Amino acid sequence: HMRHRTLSSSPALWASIPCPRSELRLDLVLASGQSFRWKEQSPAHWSGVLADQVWTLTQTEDQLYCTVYRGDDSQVSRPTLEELETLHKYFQLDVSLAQLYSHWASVDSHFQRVAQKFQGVRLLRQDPTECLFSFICSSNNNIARITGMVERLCQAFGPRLIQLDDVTYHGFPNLHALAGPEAETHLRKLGLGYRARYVRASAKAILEEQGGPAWLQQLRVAPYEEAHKALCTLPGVGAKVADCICLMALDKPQAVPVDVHVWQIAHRDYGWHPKTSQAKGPSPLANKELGNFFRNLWGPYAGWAQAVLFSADLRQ
Ligand SMILES: Nc1cccc2c1[nH]c(=O)n2C1CCN(C(=O)Nc2ccc(I)cc2)CC1
Ligand code: NI
Repeated sequence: HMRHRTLSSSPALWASIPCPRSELRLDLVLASGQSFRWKEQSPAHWSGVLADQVWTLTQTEDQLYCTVYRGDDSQVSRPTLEELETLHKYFQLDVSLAQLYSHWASVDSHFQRVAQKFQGVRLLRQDPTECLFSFICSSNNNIARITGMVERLCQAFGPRLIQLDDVTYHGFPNLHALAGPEAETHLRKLGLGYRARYVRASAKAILEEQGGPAWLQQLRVAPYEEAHKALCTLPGVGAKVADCICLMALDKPQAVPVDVHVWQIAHRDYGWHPKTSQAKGPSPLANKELGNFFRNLWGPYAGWAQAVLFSADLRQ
């Protein structure tokens, strides 16, 4: 019934934020394996759900145009002031990425090369619950398959928001919905495989063993290492997933998620080998060392630097 907006179709319903193309490139951020809930439904127009609302986003060289759909039978309108703050906090636009790029570039000749082509790759500030279960789905997986699992999971367990064209939009489920006695069998049917068990188990564990979503907010204000250790107690959450969550939803910019992907980049592009550890391949000790290598090199925003390289390694 209702349709996806463009800036040509319905220009009245949009609103802008002053945002240069060097501070943010939507096409390099919204599909770089941070969030799996954004799609280019028409050229230059990314649509996705954030906090029980759908948005479409597009941009010029110096402005970020955005528009909101409220879903329930309401009078359609432009984004409000508070809704623009949500979007401003989502992209973390307070932090100057240009100054960070040059700071990382000053000690990293490799980054300097990559930073020519790949500007405006920033870290999203995601909801902790959405980020946790999305990255439980990420193990031994690719962006396409992960995007499917999360889409189907939200349709099955999450509250419906709105339909635009054929695409039906659902908010991320609360933890109680994922923790129920049928959730594993349903999630296995939806294609998650072994990951189905960890999704149910972690939902159940955060509720009973940690006391619901308030715990994740406690980890936002806890120090990096306390949070990482706490998350590692959850079913299907190891060092790499714990770090993905720390970096992307618990405001820990120094967190460097380490698995085979940065291993390849570290070795091929930095000549890195584990010195202190004996074994030449990946291991818990070696992965930890590689995280410290990048923090030591880039500084306390080391995770954001990693995203730039990842975003470059995904584009050919
Ligand atoms: N070649 C390559 C290189 C890096 C990621 C890749 C690939 N290929 C691929 O399918 N992915 C996925 C892998 C799992 N994943 C991910 O790790 N996202 C994530 C983690 C940390 C940060 I900083 C930023 C993104 C979701 C994206
Ligand atoms: Ni070598």
